[PDB]
Amino acid sequence: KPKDPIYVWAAADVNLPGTGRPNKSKPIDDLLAKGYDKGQKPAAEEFNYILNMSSAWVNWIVNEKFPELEAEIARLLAELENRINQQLAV
Amino acid sequence: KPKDPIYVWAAADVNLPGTGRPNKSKPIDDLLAKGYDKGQKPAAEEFNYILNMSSAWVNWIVNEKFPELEAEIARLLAELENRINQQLAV
Amino acid sequence: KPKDPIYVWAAADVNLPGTGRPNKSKPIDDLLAKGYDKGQKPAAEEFNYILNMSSAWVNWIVNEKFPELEAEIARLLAELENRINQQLAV
Repeated sequence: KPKDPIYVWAAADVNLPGTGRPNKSKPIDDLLAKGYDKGQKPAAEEFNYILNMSSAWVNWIVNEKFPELEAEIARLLAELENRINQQLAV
Repeated sequence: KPKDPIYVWAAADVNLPGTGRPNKSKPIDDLLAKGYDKGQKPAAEEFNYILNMSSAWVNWIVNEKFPELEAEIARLLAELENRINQQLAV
Repeated sequence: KPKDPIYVWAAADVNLPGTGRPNKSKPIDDLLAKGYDKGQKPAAEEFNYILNMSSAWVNWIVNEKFPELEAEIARLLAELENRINQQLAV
């Protein structure tokens, strides 16, 4: 298992001092469809955005989705048992 | 939760005029184990391949495995309840 | 489903051949909150560390966490069915 907590990249949403523009931006769809080439060069915004999206979704999967799915699993069984046992007592 | 739909990097596979090669190529396992070092500058194919990996698999997890899993658990609970219902009916 | 058998990037933990420092290092939270700015010089250490984190956390979820949850669901359903079966037999 992974040994360390999962940090987000460029978590904050602020204007960078060097640029004065938001630290993250969506890459243009055309670039997503194909990616970089020899001559083409990466921009800071897209670079930060990709890693930020990856880390944020990893958080949402690990620390959010599984815990609540487990809680729902337990709750479903508890409610089913209650419903059945009511009739059984009847 | 994050407010952007998961976009798979380099989803399409095509030849790039700059390289003439497929947009994604598998890094040699030596590099996978090792990684980069100062002075190295990545080849576009490996970069695209890695990002496509990390994005496509998160997309799969979010949009295929879970929507399947909640439906499956719900159906399992419903079928167990149904069976107990036929058992009670008599 | 993705065709890629995901692999861990920089899975080996050794010092760099040209630099005595390790091949991976956690970026300072200062950078994690902001992201690379104009004119910054990315180091292979941070790139390798983040890719390692992402890849390891993806494959852990894919290969371990889901089979565990499925086995737990199956066992819970079987035991729950058995309880009511026994009680209705009584």
